[PDB]
Amino acid sequence: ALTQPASVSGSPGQSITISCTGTSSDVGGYNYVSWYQQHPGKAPKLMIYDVSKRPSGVSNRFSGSKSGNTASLTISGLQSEDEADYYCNSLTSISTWVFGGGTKLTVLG
Amino acid sequence: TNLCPFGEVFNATRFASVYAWNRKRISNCVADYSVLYNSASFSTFKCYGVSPTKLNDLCFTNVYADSFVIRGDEVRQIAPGQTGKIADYNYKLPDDFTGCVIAWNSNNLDSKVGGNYNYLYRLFRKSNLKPFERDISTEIYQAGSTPCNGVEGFNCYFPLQSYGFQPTNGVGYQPYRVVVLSFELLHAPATVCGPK
Amino acid sequence: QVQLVESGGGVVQPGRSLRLSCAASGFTFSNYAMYWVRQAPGKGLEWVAVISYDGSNKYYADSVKGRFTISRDNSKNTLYLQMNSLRTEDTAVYYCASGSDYGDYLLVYWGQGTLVTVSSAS
DNA sequence: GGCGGCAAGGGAGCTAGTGTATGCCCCTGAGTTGGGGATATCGCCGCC
DNA sequence: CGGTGAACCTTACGTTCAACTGGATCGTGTGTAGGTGCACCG
Ligand SMILES: *[C@@H]1O[C@H](CO)[C@@H](O)[C@H](O)[C@H]1NC(C)=O
Repeated sequence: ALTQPASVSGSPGQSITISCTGTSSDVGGYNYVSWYQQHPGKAPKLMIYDVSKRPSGVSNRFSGSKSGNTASLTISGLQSEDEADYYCNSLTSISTWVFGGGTKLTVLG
Repeated sequence: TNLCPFGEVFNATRFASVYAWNRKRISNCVADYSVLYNSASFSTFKCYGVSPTKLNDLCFTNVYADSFVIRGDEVRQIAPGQTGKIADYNYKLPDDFTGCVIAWNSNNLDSKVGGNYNYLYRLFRKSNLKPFERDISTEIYQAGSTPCNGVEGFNCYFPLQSYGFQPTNGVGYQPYRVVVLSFELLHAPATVCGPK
Repeated sequence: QVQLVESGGGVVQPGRSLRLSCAASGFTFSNYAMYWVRQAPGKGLEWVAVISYDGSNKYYADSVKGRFTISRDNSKNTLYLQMNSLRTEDTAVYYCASGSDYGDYLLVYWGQGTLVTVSSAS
């Protein structure tokens, strides 16, 4: 599987970064990562399409990036309503769709 | 005077297989290539027989837009005087080509999981292809000196082979949508030029 | 909009069969590859199975290899997952993802998904 | 108040609507979408 | 739901005088799964 921080915290307004890493096969060789946001008790829905892109209708603040073997999400001016789980996906060789794991975002309320 | 229907070609839902490349006539419009950009990351836009910088200051009797799909390592074969499976069996361009080609990656949109069998290319043919010729017959192509009376099997293969597009293919093995505009001009009124 | 509804299934005894059906509408079902993705209660996601756009090729996660069977029928526009030889650890909520236009290697629509509980109790 | 030095006289970047140099895709090609090098006019400030 | 058996160009490269000599090794470098399944005790 992939490795992600257990939890990430941040006050509203600033920039928050969430990074996930895997071997070369998962993301280091294939630039097919794509991150999903799952709210509590809700169906996960795509947030970052492809390595760095966004499906129509999602917030412009989210921005994905790739640094060599790692893939990161950057959130600008995150609000309280952005509190939810975030998973980083990746297409590896011979199919085998690995998943990020778990990453929770909280606001200092 | 109206904009050329470049959307109907570039935005088309599905492109025909290379062995059955489409051909749409475009005329009585203005070619505004400015809007053509910002539509996927184009991989090739190279023109022969006409300087692109002055493309907006000249027009022709008509233009033919032929669309198809091919793998990246194959796109280099779409050019005059080239050789290769596509160049000799599927799509052949004359040495005096008056027009030019456009190619853009379509991996995200045209590479199904497990193999996209909707696209076929002719892998076997008795003889090369004349310029701008279409072949769609699926007769069994015998290779040896043993006639097979049109039955697939040993030494008698099906001429067409399906492209096995997959997301995990190579960087250049992914599908590439290609649109070739052949500018044809004769002693007839001009049809398709953009702003002066 | 695009809808995807899971038939679901109540608590079942370990090692018993179970058929889950995802019915889709609002888009060309027969042109994209569906996925089944499980989520254990309180845990992260985990890809389970995927089926090609015509059913020719099916891929399973190693954890469920040789036990599950994913199929689909485009006549009535439905997708099926047959579960055999269940295990207690297998309880989870199942999502029927689509992989819509501009991406087939990725999961997009993520219908509501049902719940399946595998416990030996009444 | 005039002189000499200044991310500057030649380095690097690309993204089409369009300006003067952190710009111009200028000029087109390995086809994987991009290569190096073209006229500097320059303009504005610390110092003794 | 597995053991055989015979295949079918099998599908996915890493390339150009060619073809299968008619072997799974065979010129230059291939390689394999399902099943078509019909009793089992179930
Ligand atoms: C093709 O579709 C894209 C995205 O849907 C759109 O932005 C573009 O304008 C279309 N093509 C043309 C030539 O307008």
